[PDB]
Amino acid sequence: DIQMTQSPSTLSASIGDTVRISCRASQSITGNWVAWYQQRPGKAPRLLIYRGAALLGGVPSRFSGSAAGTDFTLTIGNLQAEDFGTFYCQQYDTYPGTFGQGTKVEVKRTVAAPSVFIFPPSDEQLKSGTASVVCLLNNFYPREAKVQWKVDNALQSGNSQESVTEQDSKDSTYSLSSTLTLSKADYEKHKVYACEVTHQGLSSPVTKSFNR
Amino acid sequence: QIHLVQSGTEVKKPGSSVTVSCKAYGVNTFGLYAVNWVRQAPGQSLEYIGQIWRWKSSASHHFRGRVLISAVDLTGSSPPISSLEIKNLTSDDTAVYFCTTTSTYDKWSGLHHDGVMAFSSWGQGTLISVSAASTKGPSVFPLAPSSGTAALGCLVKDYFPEPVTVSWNSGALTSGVHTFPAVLQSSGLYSLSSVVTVPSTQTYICNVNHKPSNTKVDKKVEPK
Amino acid sequence: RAENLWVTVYYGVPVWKDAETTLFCASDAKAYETEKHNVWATHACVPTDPNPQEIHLENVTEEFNMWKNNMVEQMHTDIISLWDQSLKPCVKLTPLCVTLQCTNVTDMRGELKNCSFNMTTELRDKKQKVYSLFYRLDVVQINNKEYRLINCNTSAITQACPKVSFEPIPIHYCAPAGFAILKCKDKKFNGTGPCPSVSTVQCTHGIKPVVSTQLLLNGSLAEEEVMIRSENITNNAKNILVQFNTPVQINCTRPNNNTRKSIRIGPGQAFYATGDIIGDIRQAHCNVSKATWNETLGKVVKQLRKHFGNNTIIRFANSSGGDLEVTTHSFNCGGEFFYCNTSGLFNSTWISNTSVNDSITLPCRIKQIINMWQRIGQAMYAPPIQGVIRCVSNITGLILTRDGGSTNSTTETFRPGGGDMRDNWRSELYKYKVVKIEPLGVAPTRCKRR
Amino acid sequence: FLGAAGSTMGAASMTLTVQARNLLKLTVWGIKQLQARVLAVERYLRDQQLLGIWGCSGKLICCTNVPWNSSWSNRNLSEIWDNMTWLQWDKEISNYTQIIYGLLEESQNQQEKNEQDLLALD
Amino acid sequence: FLGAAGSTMGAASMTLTVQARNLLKLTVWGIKQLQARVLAVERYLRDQQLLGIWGCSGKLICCTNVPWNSSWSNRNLSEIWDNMTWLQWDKEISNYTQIIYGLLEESQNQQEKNEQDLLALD
Ligand SMILES: *[C@@H]1O[C@H](CO)[C@@H](O[C@@H]2O[C@H](CO)[C@@H](O[C@@H]3O[C@H](CO[C@H]4O[C@H](CO[C@H]5O[C@H](CO)[C@@H](O)[C@H](O)[C@@H]5O[C@H]5O[C@H](CO)[C@@H](O)[C@H](O)[C@@H]5O)[C@@H](O)[C@H](O[C@H]5O[C@H](CO)[C@@H](O)[C@H](O)[C@@H]5O[C@H]5O[C@H](CO)[C@@H](O)[C@H](O)[C@@H]5O)[C@@H]4O)[C@@H](O)[C@H](O[C@H]4O[C@H](CO)[C@@H](O)[C@H](O)[C@@H]4O[C@H]4O[C@H](CO)[C@@H](O)[C@H](O)[C@@H]4O[C@H]4O[C@H](CO)[C@@H](O)[C@H](O)[C@@H]4O)[C@@H]3O)[C@H](O)[C@H]2NC(C)=O)[C@H](O)[C@H]1NC(C)=O
Ligand SMILES: *[C@@H]1O[C@H](CO)[C@@H](O[C@@H]2O[C@H](CO)[C@@H](O[C@@H]3O[C@H](CO[C@H]4O[C@H](CO[C@H]5O[C@H](CO)[C@@H](O)[C@H](O)[C@@H]5O)[C@@H](O)[C@H](O[C@H]5O[C@H](CO)[C@@H](O)[C@H](O)[C@@H]5O)[C@@H]4O)[C@@H](O)[C@H](O[C@H]4O[C@H](CO)[C@@H](O)[C@H](O)[C@@H]4O[C@H]4O[C@H](CO)[C@@H](O)[C@H](O)[C@@H]4O[C@H]4O[C@H](CO)[C@@H](O)[C@H](O)[C@@H]4O)[C@@H]3O)[C@H](O)[C@H]2NC(C)=O)[C@H](O)[C@H]1NC(C)=O
Ligand SMILES: *[C@@H]1O[C@H](CO)[C@@H](O[C@@H]2O[C@H](CO)[C@@H](O[C@@H]3O[C@H](CO[C@H]4O[C@H](CO[C@H]5O[C@H](CO)[C@@H](O)[C@H](O)[C@@H]5O)[C@@H](O)[C@H](O[C@H]5O[C@H](CO)[C@@H](O)[C@H](O)[C@@H]5O[C@H]5O[C@H](CO)[C@@H](O)[C@H](O)[C@@H]5O)[C@@H]4O)[C@@H](O)[C@H](O[C@H]4O[C@H](CO)[C@@H](O)[C@H](O)[C@@H]4O)[C@@H]3O)[C@H](O)[C@H]2NC(C)=O)[C@H](O)[C@H]1NC(C)=O
Ligand SMILES: *[C@@H]1O[C@H](CO)[C@@H](O[C@@H]2O[C@H](CO)[C@@H](O[C@@H]3O[C@H](CO[C@H]4O[C@H](CO)[C@@H](O)[C@H](O)[C@@H]4O)[C@@H](O)[C@H](O[C@H]4O[C@H](CO)[C@@H](O)[C@H](O)[C@@H]4O[C@H]4O[C@H](CO)[C@@H](O)[C@H](O)[C@@H]4O[C@H]4O[C@H](CO)[C@@H](O)[C@H](O)[C@@H]4O)[C@@H]3O)[C@H](O)[C@H]2NC(C)=O)[C@H](O)[C@H]1NC(C)=O
Ligand SMILES: *[C@@H]1O[C@H](CO)[C@@H](O[C@@H]2O[C@H](CO)[C@@H](O[C@@H]3O[C@H](CO)[C@@H](O)[C@H](O[C@H]4O[C@H](CO)[C@@H](O)[C@H](O)[C@@H]4O[C@H]4O[C@H](CO)[C@@H](O)[C@H](O)[C@@H]4O)[C@@H]3O)[C@H](O)[C@H]2NC(C)=O)[C@H](O)[C@H]1NC(C)=O
Ligand SMILES: *[C@@H]1O[C@H](CO)[C@@H](O[C@@H]2O[C@H](CO)[C@@H](O[C@@H]3O[C@H](CO)[C@@H](O)[C@H](O)[C@@H]3O)[C@H](O)[C@H]2NC(C)=O)[C@H](O)[C@H]1NC(C)=O
Ligand SMILES: *[C@@H]1O[C@H](CO)[C@@H](O[C@@H]2O[C@H](CO)[C@@H](O)[C@H](O)[C@H]2NC(C)=O)[C@H](O)[C@H]1NC(C)=O
Ligand SMILES: *[C@@H]1O[C@H](CO)[C@@H](O[C@@H]2O[C@H](CO)[C@@H](O)[C@H](O)[C@H]2NC(C)=O)[C@H](O)[C@H]1NC(C)=O
Ligand SMILES: *[C@@H]1O[C@H](CO)[C@@H](O)[C@H](O)[C@H]1NC(C)=O
Ligand SMILES: *[C@@H]1O[C@H](CO)[C@@H](O)[C@H](O)[C@H]1NC(C)=O
Ligand SMILES: *[C@@H]1O[C@H](CO)[C@@H](O)[C@H](O)[C@H]1NC(C)=O
Ligand SMILES: *[C@@H]1O[C@H](CO)[C@@H](O)[C@H](O)[C@H]1NC(C)=O
Ligand SMILES: *[C@@H]1O[C@H](CO)[C@@H](O)[C@H](O)[C@H]1NC(C)=O
Repeated sequence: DIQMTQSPSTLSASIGDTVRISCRASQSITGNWVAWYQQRPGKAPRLLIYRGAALLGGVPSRFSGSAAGTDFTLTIGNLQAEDFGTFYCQQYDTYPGTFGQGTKVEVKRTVAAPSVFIFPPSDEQLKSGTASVVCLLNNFYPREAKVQWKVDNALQSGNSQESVTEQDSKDSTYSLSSTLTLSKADYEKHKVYACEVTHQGLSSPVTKSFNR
Repeated sequence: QIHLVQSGTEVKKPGSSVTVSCKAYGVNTFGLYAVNWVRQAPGQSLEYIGQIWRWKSSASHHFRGRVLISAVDLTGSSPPISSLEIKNLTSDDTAVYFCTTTSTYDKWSGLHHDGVMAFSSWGQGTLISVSAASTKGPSVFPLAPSSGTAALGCLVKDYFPEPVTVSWNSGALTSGVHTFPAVLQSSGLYSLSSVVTVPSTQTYICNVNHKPSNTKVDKKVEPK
Repeated sequence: RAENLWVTVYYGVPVWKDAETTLFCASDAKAYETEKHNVWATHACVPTDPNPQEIHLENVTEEFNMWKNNMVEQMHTDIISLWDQSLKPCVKLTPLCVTLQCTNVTDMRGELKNCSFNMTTELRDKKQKVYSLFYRLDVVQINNKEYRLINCNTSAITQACPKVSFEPIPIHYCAPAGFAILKCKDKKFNGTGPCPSVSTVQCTHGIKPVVSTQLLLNGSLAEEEVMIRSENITNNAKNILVQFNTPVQINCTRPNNNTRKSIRIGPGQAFYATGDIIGDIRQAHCNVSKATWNETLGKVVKQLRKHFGNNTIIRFANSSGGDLEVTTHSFNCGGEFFYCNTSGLFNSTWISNTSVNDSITLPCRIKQIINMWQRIGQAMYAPPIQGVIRCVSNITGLILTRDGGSTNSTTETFRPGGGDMRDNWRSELYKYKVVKIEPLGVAPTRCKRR
Repeated sequence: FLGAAGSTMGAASMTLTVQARNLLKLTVWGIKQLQARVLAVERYLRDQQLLGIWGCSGKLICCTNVPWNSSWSNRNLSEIWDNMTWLQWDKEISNYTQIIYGLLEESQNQQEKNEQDLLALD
Repeated sequence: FLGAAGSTMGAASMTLTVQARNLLKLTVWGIKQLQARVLAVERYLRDQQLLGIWGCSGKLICCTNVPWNSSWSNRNLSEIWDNMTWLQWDKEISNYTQIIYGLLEESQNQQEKNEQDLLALD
């Protein structure tokens, strides 16, 4: 039973760049039985290269494979917009076939700082017995960011959920949400709620709060 | 050319049995074409389930005997169809299932390797969500802007099953809108949000359509 | 340094790849004693090995496609190329385009025309006033009744030599050295998919190049159940080839007892004109026994329901329309070319297992001047035959088409196909394909060298 | 005659020998029964020239001084002859086949015969 | 491929291997693309038969028991391989070429194989 390891799990690359995604198998594969797949978000994965160097008919010449022993690598020159997505490596060498971790190829662009907005709980929600505070992160680069919740200058673990948009089609940016779910009783016992965000764009610490 | 059309979205509860079908268009027969069933866990990688090749059904040691892959050839009324059945459904089976096929006629082709092979043609995919939860209507709350510039949006909470379609001004407002993907709450209910960026009167609205619960409910947004 | 093995060359390892080569024929070395001045193919044609070899390959599974088979294309071009080589040495009929003054023969609406015309003799001085007898299908009027040869406006024409015969003789296809021919030994095979039991042969079995439409004549019988074959089944644009279990007795005769004029259009050349008809005044007819055709139909109509569903209505009907080669049953018997009306056989309507006298007949038309395979520039004149021609053949299969009108979920109707003659060769060639042997191989072993 | 094609490579070495071998004035069809057998003798000599220029110089089986690379079908010896078949074998080596061919003609009979000439002087 | 033809015989021994090797239904031009390649295989086998009947029995380089006569290009060994070229070499031997050929087939493989048969008895 083979185990496929990909590196990296995700990477930032620009247009025109030559992208190299490697992969390593738990054992040595000879006869070079290895496949590389491309998957655009929300779409079914498409077959690109089989047997490690053999490109499928209809695929552009910009894609190139390399296969030696335990170490495998796929080389993509002149990166273009349609090439961005998640790629997978697969071995059909032995029963059964096993895939790789997957590699998310992500658009590179100037680092953009988010514009933080905080939304206090709605009135009708308060009558339900629960209160949810929503912290918003608008268009920003890169995707990696931290949002912490301080209530009256004290950190909170649990009851917190965040959501992330896919990289924008044009802006090539991300958008992030944060959901804090608490009850009505515990909500009345505290005064000030704060949203602390730290990201590569800010180059300074930011906090958004409301006095209700 | 080659087209693989699978069944619709199946939402079934644990312990039950689910059957998905793959209608294979453009394929002359399953004699020259091997059929493989592959699943993809959400946010995770791809996993090989089983196959039917030379009219012989087979599956991985994970699923041995628990998974049944049957197929009938090209008929006079419809293209070749394959079917996958999974009994004793669990919560870990929630992966998206794919119907795949590969050309086996070329004996010296690199596509196949004695039963274990690559997958040339991919289907539309079929999502199977396994949960004991019962269908419920979404709760909609407005998010009012306090005050740089301004941002306003609507909050959709506690709905089931997915999906729900959220619009703005009935599709009149398409720009600056970012709809965040549904998050699975600890209660087994889904919650998402749709926010719009505004400068500076227009008096926007939210359009929410949940087809499983048949609730087309619409909520407005007022600044406090 | 680091151990252990070393590469070693093995010659004659069992490795082959699917490929295409140039195949020759084989006549069984008896066809040569049949003589009659180069019957059909066989002249220098290779004598078949008295003991053909068939080697069964155990523990082997090979995938076959009969529609992608290359042996069919060579044979199709062979019969065509064979046909021209037969007409080259023969007598060309070029100055037969003379005006034809014709009249109605002494019943059944005057199918035969008695035609008077002017002709060139051995000498180039005086013409020749002579009459001949042509079928209505061989002539066309131009504006008493004046006619002309039907092929003259389209193309040229040449007469087939009376010495040679069109009699189909068994022909074995073989492969040269370094190649091999695979044979599928399963009883039930539709021509596509994997084959469990495969054997190899130097030569294919005895194959009689019988050219026919709407009916496979003198072919090979299937095993057990009757077979249903189609390139693309759900597609109504693709013909459906059928293989029979039991052979169907068919009789086609020429109920006209004729004579040969053998007029002299010298120097050295002699044309064979059709003289007066002495005998039954009748149109050519084809016989099929009502009991035998029905039984096959009942067994065949059940096989279509392995695809079109357990229960459905299958109706049969005669040809839709087109060229005469398509709309009728075309073949050669005794040297003459018959075109039969199969409309009487295909008139039926079937229930789930059943359908709602001692004999049956089929009106046949005779045409001496023919262009088959859509050939332009060359028209062949079939020479007249002395006496009454009688022939008995096996009906081993059909060429069928499905209607496009649907109403797919309601009922389906099937009609006799035609056109492509490759399907006729695909009928006998479905179990064979050509591969080239790759003998050279390398394997690791300890022997090294001194 | 090909009988072991389905069998293992180990059993296939016994029947190896059987695989080695199985008017004319016409204007036409004479080229059809000719063109087939002429490329046959051309294809025949094509294999034999390779056999001579390599370390064989003889038919059936012959050995060489070319060491088997691990990167080429890294395997167990019993996993090759005893557990595997030729059609299945030629499948994996398909990539290294052209590489191996070079080692026989270049690394051996070019470098071996010259090596031999130098060893034949003394 | 002929690259050392201008170079000395000594340097020309390294590239020796490269020199070894580099519808059809038409009534006419089919004989033009045929007659050329048929005499080619006839010319090919013409050289190979000589190679077998001599003391070679193998391609590329092979040696013999025929002693080199002084009367045949009396020379210095370094004056041959190091200082001289093949086109220039075959020029002088042109007279003795037919003589040498006789010594290989007659004096050797006729008298050698018989000598061998007598040495193989004991
Ligand atoms: C040309 O020609 C050719 C030749 O000639 C041809 O071919 C063909 O084809 C056909 C098609 O069409 C075919 O048939 C088919 O087959 C298939 C397969 O079968 C197989 O398999 C199966 C399954 O398997 C599995 O299971 C078992 C149990 O038993 C086991 O054992 C095995 O092993 C497997 O398993 C595996 O896996 C697992 C997981 O998954 C693991 O764990 C393990 O380990 C492993 O790996 C089976 O069952 C079978 O068996 C059977 O059969 C046989 C015979 O055949 C036998 O021997 C046996 O014993 C049995 O038997 C029984 O059954 C039968 C049935 O029929 C009967 O008959 C008897 O009697 C008894 O009872 C085998 O093995 C199959 O699948 C198919 O089936 C289908 O179809 C039918 C009609 O026909 C029906 O009825 C059925 O039902 C089915 O259907 C299905 O599907 C569809 C589609 O998909 C759908 O639509 C429907 O609905 C259905 O579904 C259903 O069911 C299911 C279940 O199944 C479920 O799920 C669902 O939900 C529903 O309910 C068929 O049959 C044949 O075979 C062939 N042949 C040869 C020779 O090969 C062709 O076709 C031609 N072409 C043209 C064009 O013509
Ligand atoms: C041998 O013979 C057999 C038969 O004798 C031949 O079989 C034929 O094969 C052809 C294939 O070449 C088939 O045509 C294709 O049909 C598929 C499937 O259509 C069916 O199913 C669709 C969806 O069904 C599902 O959803 C519904 C709704 O929930 C559900 O109720 C249902 O149960 C099922 O779950 C239906 O939409 C579709 O109906 C439509 O079409 C009918 C046929 O014309 C028509 O009667 C209806 O009224 C209706 O209009 C039908 O039921 C089609 O998907 C496929 O369409 C592709 O090809 C056409 C060209 O023909 C092209 O114009 C399309 O754009 C489409 O191409 C898309 O898919 C490609 C593959 O993924 C992709 O590469 C393209 O780029 C394109 O995708 C783009 O657009 C989409 C959005 O449109 C976007 O998301 C993508 O990202 C991308 O941008 C063909 O029409 C024949 O049906 C079939 N014959 C029969 C009788 O069925 C066989 O070919 C022969 N083979 C040989 C070798 O001889
Ligand atoms: C180890 O060894 C293996 C040995 O297999 C190596 O694998 C081979 O590696 C090569 C390295 O590049 C590959 O070359 C490239 O192949 C691409 C795809 O080739 C295959 O797919 C074709 C597409 O098929 C699809 O589309 C058709 C048409 O719609 C559909 O019908 C199909 O169903 C598919 O959907 C397919 O057509 C090919 O088959 C044809 O070619 C092969 C030879 O390559 C023949 O064996 C086949 O019989 C067939 O030829 C027939 O059919 C065609 C029409 O299809 C006729 O024109 C012919 O005359 C003949 O009748 C393949 O199976 C190519 O697209 C690609 O070309 C592009 O890229 C190169 C640069 O890389 C450019 O130079 C080109 O100009 C073009 O842009 C390239 O040739 C082999 O495909 C691959 N597999 C093989 C040989 O089977 C492996 O690499 C080795 N490992 C290492 C490390 O080296
Ligand atoms: C599918 O396969 C089937 C079966 O294989 C094919 O059917 C074959 O059809 C062939 C004809 O096309 C037929 O060949 C016939 O063989 C008969 C038997 O020959 C044997 O017996 C005689 C003794 O009678 C031996 O001497 C001989 O050596 C053989 O051993 C012959 O009798 C046939 O000759 C007669 O028929 C043909 C046309 O069918 C005429 O051209 C021929 O001239 C003969 O006709 C004259 O003779 C009969 C009486 O025998 C008279 O009734 C008739 O009117 C003719 O008489 C006049 O004409 C002659 C000159 O022509 C003149 O001398 C006389 O005085 C009169 O004026 C013919 O040779 C095959 O045998 C038959 N197969 C089998 C197994 O029987 C079928 O065609 C195939 N399908 C296709 C599409 O090809
Ligand atoms: C296509 O043509 C072929 C060939 O003509 C047809 O196939 C032939 O079909 C006929 C009838 O179906 C068949 O003739 C019978 O053959 C029997 C042997 O198989 C004969 O024994 C029998 O002869 C008797 O009947 C004749 C007519 O009644 C008598 O004239 C004859 O003398 C026989 O009578 C004797 O026997 C009885 C006892 O039974 C005795 O009391 C009498 O004293 C006397 O001794 C028939 O002739 C042929 O055998 C068939 N030929 C072949 C090769 O199979 C086919 O049917 C045609 N198809 C179509 C669609 O028309
Ligand atoms: C069409 O095919 C059917 C069969 O599906 C034929 O039916 C056959 O009819 C004959 C009678 O003409 C049956 O013979 C009868 O046999 C029984 C039993 O021995 C006997 O009692 C009767 O007196 C009579 O002899 C025959 O059995 C029957 N076929 C089957 C399979 O039962 C029919 O004849 C065919 N069409 C034509 C042209 O008749
Ligand atoms: C076809 O027509 C020709 C005449 O063009 C017929 O031949 C004549 O037959 C009569 C008999 O009634 C003779 O008296 C004449 O001398 C014949 N003339 C010629 C030129 O031959 C012929 O009989 C007709 N067809 C047949 C033979 O029935
Ligand atoms: C072939 O057979 C059919 C069926 O008998 C013939 O159809 C007849 O056509 C004529 C007109 O030519 C009609 O008057 C008859 O009523 C039709 N018969 C039936 C039963 O409907 C057909 O003519 C025959 N031959 C050709 C060449 O069409
Ligand atoms: C038969 O061949 C297959 C594949 O060539 C092989 O897996 C199997 O072991 C063989 N059987 C025997 C008994 O050697
Ligand atoms: C067809 O018949 C089979 C048994 O003969 C039966 O299992 C199947 O359900 C039938 N299909 C129908 C009636 O659609
Ligand atoms: C190699 O073959 C031996 C047979 O003696 C077997 O015991 C061993 O497990 C094999 N090892 C591998 C890595 O194939
Ligand atoms: C022979 O060659 C040697 C090279 O060592 C040279 O010194 C000598 O002069 C040469 N003699 C003749 C006669 O060529
Ligand atoms: C080049 O060739 C000539 C004649 O073939 C020869 O005299 C000369 O020495 C050669 N040059 C070198 C550098 O060997």
